[PDB]
Amino acid sequence: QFAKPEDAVKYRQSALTLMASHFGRMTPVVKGQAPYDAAQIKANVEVLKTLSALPWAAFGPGTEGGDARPEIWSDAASFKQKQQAFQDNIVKLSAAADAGDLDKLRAAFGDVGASCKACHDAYRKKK
Amino acid sequence: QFAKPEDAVKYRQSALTLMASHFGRMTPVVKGQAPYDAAQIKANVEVLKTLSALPWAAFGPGTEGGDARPEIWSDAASFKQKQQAFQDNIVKLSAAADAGDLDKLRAAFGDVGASCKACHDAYRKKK
Ligand code: HEC
Ligand code: HEC
Repeated sequence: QFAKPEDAVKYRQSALTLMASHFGRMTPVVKGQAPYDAAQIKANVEVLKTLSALPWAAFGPGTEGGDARPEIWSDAASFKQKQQAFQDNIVKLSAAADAGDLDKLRAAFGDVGASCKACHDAYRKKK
Repeated sequence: QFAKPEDAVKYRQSALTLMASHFGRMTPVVKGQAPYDAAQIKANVEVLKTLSALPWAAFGPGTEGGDARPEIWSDAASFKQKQQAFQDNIVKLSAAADAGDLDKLRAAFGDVGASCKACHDAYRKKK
């Protein structure tokens, strides 16, 4: 869906920015600094589920650019494993949110965040 | 969910960029220049449905910035009507996509695009 590589870059950056807002806005809830409304979090995690599937199709071959390491492209199976571990962690977060369980939510949230960081450290250029 | 107004601006710009990609990527299909796969379009419109609900909460009071006209804020009921007409046009597009009907899809797509343009012309600063 991208006319030029720059368009894929802009899409994935926007997707990741959203995904990041929908993940990070739950930090006060997971920490107890904001109240836990199970329905609110269920709905937000559904949004996050949708968003978390979107970035990956915008790293199609030859779309080097942005802060993406070339290592994404030449190690496709392995990048795919990082992506797929992250979404299976998102599945677990959805299960916790759907269950309405703050303890399970906190644990699952931590696992997701670790998976964000794992891909970051391997595949996101240093600033 | 935004620490500063700039964060709301960046969120809504990213949301709108996505929404725009998920809408615009269907143009070749609606024009017949690309094949029509009813399941593909159903799935894409579902993504668009999710995305099309997201920008509006990131124009919360005092979040003037970006290309948003101040007119969004002082005319809240009316901006809300433009937003709500646009999503009711998205509901119609979902119905067309779920029906698997290229004629209904084309008509509904045109209506959505008109609603994008209506809000654009009223509420998006001139470049
Ligand atoms: C888990 C919920 C997260 C969160 C919070 C973020 N990511 Fe990543 N990310 C990855 C790569 C390769 C990039 C660079 C993309 C490019 O510039 O071409 C990024 C970038 C980001 C950003 C910045 C986006 C921007 O506006 O420029 C942010 C805020 C971000 N990420 C947050 C790679 C991955 C992954 C590889 C499989 C995974 C998993 C994640 N990111 C997960 C997350
Ligand atoms: C219907 C599917 C669309 C499409 C394709 C786009 N919009 Fe809009 N839009 C609105 C406002 C106020 C802005 C400015 C936001 C800001 O800068 O603070 C925008 C911006 C955009 C963009 C640019 C985003 C960016 O990356 O900077 C794009 C690509 C875009 N729009 C496409 C306002 C509205 C509406 C008011 C109710 C509606 C409806 C739409 N936009 C619909 C669409």
